[PDB]
Amino acid sequence: DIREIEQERASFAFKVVSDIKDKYSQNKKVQGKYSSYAEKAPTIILNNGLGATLAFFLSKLEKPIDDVDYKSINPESFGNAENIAYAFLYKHLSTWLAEGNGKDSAFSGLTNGEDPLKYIMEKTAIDVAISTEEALSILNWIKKFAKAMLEEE
Amino acid sequence: MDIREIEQERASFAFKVVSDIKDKYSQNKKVQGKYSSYAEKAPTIILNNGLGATLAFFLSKLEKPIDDVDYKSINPESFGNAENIAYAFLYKHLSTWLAEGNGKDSAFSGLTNGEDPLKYIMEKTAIDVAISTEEALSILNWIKKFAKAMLEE
Amino acid sequence: MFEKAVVFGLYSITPVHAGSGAELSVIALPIQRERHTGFPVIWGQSLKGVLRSRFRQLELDEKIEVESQKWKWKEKTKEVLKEKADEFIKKVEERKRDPLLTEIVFGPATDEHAGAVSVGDAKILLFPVRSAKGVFAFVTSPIVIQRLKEDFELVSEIELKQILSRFKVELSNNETIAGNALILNGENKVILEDIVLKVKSDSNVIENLVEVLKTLFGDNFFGKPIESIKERIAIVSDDVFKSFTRFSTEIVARVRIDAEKGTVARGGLWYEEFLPSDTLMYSLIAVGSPKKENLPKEVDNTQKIVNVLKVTFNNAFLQIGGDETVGKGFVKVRAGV
Amino acid sequence: MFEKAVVFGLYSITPVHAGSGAELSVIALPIQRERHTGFPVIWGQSLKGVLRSRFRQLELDEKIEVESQKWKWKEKTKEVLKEKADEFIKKVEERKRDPLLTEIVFGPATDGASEHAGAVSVGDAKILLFPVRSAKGVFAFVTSPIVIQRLKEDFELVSEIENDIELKQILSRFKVELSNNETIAGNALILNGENKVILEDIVLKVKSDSNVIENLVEVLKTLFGDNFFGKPIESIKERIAIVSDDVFKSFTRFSTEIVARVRIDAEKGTVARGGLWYEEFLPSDTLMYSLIAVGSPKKENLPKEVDNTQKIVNVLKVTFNNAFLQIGGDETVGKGFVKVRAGVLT
Amino acid sequence: MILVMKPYDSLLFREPRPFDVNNHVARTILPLPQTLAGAVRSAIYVKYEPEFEILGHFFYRYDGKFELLVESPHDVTQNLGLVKPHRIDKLGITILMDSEGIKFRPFNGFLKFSGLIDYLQGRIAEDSVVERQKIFKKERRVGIATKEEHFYQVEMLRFSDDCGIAVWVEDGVDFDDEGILGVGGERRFVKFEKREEPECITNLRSKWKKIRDKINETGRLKIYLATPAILGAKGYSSKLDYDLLGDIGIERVRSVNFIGGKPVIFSGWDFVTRKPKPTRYAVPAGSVYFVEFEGEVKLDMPYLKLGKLTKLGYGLCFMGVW
Repeated sequence: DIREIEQERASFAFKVVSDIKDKYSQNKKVQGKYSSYAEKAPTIILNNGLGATLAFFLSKLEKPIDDVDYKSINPESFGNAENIAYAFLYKHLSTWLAEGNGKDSAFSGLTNGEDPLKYIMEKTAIDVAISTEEALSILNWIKKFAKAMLEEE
Repeated sequence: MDIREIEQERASFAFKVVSDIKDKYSQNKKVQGKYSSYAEKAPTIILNNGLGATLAFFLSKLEKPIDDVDYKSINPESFGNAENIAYAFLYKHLSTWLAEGNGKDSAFSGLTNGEDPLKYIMEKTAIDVAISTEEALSILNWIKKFAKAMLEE
Repeated sequence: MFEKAVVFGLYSITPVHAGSGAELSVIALPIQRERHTGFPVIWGQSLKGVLRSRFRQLELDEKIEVESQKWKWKEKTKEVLKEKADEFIKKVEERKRDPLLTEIVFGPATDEHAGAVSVGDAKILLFPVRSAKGVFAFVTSPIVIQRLKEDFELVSEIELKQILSRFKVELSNNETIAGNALILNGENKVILEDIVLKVKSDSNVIENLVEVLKTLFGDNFFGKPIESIKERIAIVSDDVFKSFTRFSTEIVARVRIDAEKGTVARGGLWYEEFLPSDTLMYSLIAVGSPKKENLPKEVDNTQKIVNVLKVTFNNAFLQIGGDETVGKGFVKVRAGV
Repeated sequence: MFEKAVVFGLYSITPVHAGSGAELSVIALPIQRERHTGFPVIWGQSLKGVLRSRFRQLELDEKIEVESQKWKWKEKTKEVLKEKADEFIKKVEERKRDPLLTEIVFGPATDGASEHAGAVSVGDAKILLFPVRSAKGVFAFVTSPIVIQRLKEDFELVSEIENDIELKQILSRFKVELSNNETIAGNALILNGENKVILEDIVLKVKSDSNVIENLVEVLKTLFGDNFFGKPIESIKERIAIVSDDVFKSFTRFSTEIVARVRIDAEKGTVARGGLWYEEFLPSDTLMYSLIAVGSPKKENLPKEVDNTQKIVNVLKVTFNNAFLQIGGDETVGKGFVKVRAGVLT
Repeated sequence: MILVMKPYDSLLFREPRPFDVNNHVARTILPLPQTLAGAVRSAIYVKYEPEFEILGHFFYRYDGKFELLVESPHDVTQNLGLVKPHRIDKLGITILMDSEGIKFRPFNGFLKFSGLIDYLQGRIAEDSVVERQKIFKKERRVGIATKEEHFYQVEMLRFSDDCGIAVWVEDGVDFDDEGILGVGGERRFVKFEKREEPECITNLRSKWKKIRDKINETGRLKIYLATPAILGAKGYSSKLDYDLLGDIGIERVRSVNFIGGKPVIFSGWDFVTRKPKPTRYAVPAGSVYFVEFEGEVKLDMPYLKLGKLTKLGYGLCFMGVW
């Protein structure tokens, strides 16, 4: 049977927001900062592009570019709450744009072979526009779920 | 299990919920008018975006953290502003109709079999989501008719 | 009378609005419906009126080839009547009468004897309802199988006779027996236009129904593969089936516009109801030996007078109802060979 | 009773709203759909009403070319009616009766209903190609085997009417099956290095077969020539997708346009109380085909140029090929315009 | 031998009012015995006053059990109470009595043969009666067909899916079992079948002696008209000729009381002379004759034929006690 991509979007957004809520329930500041960053991220993507947003997420993480593999990021290994929220947001966005909701899921991921930052690095503008639409949609879902079930500030 | 009995159940349920809202919030006409407008606007949102999208959009207007997506745990009287109360009541009515129909005693006992409709959208196939979309549109049509009949703005 | 009979089949290519009804509940002109059951029906009186007219117009063009030999009605009446047969030719061409061979088959005109055949009512056999999976479904009722069970015994009866008695199924108001193309994957249930149905496990009832259809309407099914049909039968309860036929038909609002103002005219608004397309009807055709009035040598007995009717009408395309000019009525016919 | 059949391609250039007032629903004003399938449809009574209205206007304005010659209904009325012709034209001048060719083809006015019937039987416009948005490319033209089977079954009607043989041989090789997670689409929509296409919000694996789209494309050339309503047909072959029947049904149900119209109080400058209603529109660039069946003109005393059906057919083909109509009514807001391209089969 | 005749479609039996071009509305009446007799005559002629006798015709319903339905007697009130005529010597008159008031409305419907075996005694159960709607309905087809005025209305008999018409034929005169023949007005047909004589008949046939001796000992006899009879001697009269009961052995009659509806007016087409048959008046079926006979009845059968045209099916009468 077929599954609509919106269902995968909702499932991924709920999974990530519930995961951050459960892992850092005591950390009110982390939840508030993550909610603010999720609500502010789509505007940054629209104004400066998806690649600039992805790199700016890593700029606050203090990690360098060109070594950006999202699988090799431990988002809990950052002391600051802002760093934790930025790492969570970047990991969620990159995971969605690289693998979707899993291989078996309806959405297997757009890039599917490497990190979306590298995808934006060395691919044509039509593909980055498709990735920008996908990122905006998943960001809208994540923002909705965070504003609903995560504590604000 | 014909069409007309389903229509009877829809009419009874919609009248029950609209009368409950009219009686409980008789004094404040602001919440009544907001609920009426939100009901008359809801089905078109479902048509343009989808049942999952509008369900998440309703859940994002609660001005209070939610532990987990569940219509039973909601309590619209807690919120202060009329907007949040109206959104919470509309979401509660939609989800309870889609999950229980008009009760287990009635002929129509809902589609999701007790699950939260947001969860049903989350993990079910596209066909089931489409069927739930049609059911939500029909019940929202009945709710809009009764709200326009009784609620005053 | 009526020594033998033949089975006809109908399939609405376009929605059909034939006749009216004395009920007139909501729609201004409903369709012809049976009284006791409420099923849609095509009365044998109106069905004969289009069967005979189509047969008549063939005579004026001489396309009624009998035993692989073309029919020439102008000489045939002179050959078998003589004397006033020349005047008979003039009367037929004067539109005051009808061709000779048709009147042996379909009875005399308004201006003797009786027709060798009788046109039975066209009882419904398959009804189309919108589904979730398997976009549309052919729904039946157990008593509809029962009606088909008795009528089909007049012509076929012997293998089909034994399998005919096997048609006996009891269904609750929510259970159903459906093809694979309609059952929702995983959740063993069927949705048919806002109604949720639970599939009842069986392996004979649907196969038996499609078995008699192939043996009575050929391997092909009205221009569609037979196997593509077997996956879309959804037998429901009588109350469910009865309710569907009352409410799942197309009610079409209609209005007349005046060019003087561009708006609609006051009081020129009404609603008419149409039978849905893809509706497999079937009507029993009763045939008897025609009255002996010096008939031609090719129409003596009943077996010869039924072959002409079956051959000239198989895979035909005639219009029923009173909406021909707006593309309503065309039905494909499959005589039962 | 019908000798010739002419198809009628319809290509919407503006959103089309065929109103269906026989709907017990207050959410919006829906377009009529085939109840048993949900596909959008235009009823023949609506289609014939705009055909007859347009044809009557041309005859009144003397624009119809018959046998490559101009048609004068006034002069032809004297040739046809002689006596009482002056009385008859008074009714037409009073808008009580329609001109001769209009009455011959479509039928007489309401007053003269019992005099005779028309010569044509306007069929029902059914879906053939639906435009849905796609991730790669602006959009895609979508169909399904059910629509293809319907189109092939329609040629059997024309083949039987004209007693032709090659007509049923056109699609005799069309045996296309599609799983729910499969599709057949052109190269203008396939995502790079993935063999996937994303229509609306559905990911569909692309099947490896090119004959299905190729034979389908040339079928439209038979009915519509090479000029695909103003554009080369090869330019749009790359954006044609074949989806499963269920997936196509979802596109027809939900991807249709929904517009939230409103009215505003002039004095207050805001939306008037209770003045808010939403409508549903068929998307533009939607391809629908009708099937007009025409028989011999029932009314006698007719000129030689309209003698038989073949003479009648050439009148419809000339006056309607590459012509723009207004089906359904939202004319004042520029909705309903559709390109029309007729043409007989082989 | 019973003759089951299941109608494939609705049936219309022409009422005496003409219907060609002017009286476009054509109503229907219950099947007269002459029509079914002619149909059976055609059937036997194809297989191989007619020489063979048709006892009569009754409706039937086949729902698991096969039961023949007899027309509702005029002796039964709408409250399922019997009516008995008792005479008033003080006033010198006899009135019909239902023990619940001097006025009553006859119960329209039917009565199964189990009802018959109990109704003849003088009591009726609840399950022994069936309403009219459970058997047939008056389906009226409209607008069937220079033909602007030819649209004519027709009312037919829409039998239920489990209900048909059974014709009772005496033992012997065997013919084709399964087949189809035309019956009625506008050309229609039925799927008739030949079935062994039902167990209900033998149930009533075996128990004939008990009711017969009860009638003999009580000096009271009631006669129930299953099918209409033409009881006139020279013309057509509803008065029961005393000689008619003399055939069964009635030495003398004291008083005869009869209750029945309006007479049925009918005719036929004489195929021999191509002219309509003489018009006849018959006492409607379901009427009952209450007599005070002197003597005894020696009839070996629980039924007898009264009047003329008894071979067609007219005059099927049952002897009962009151």
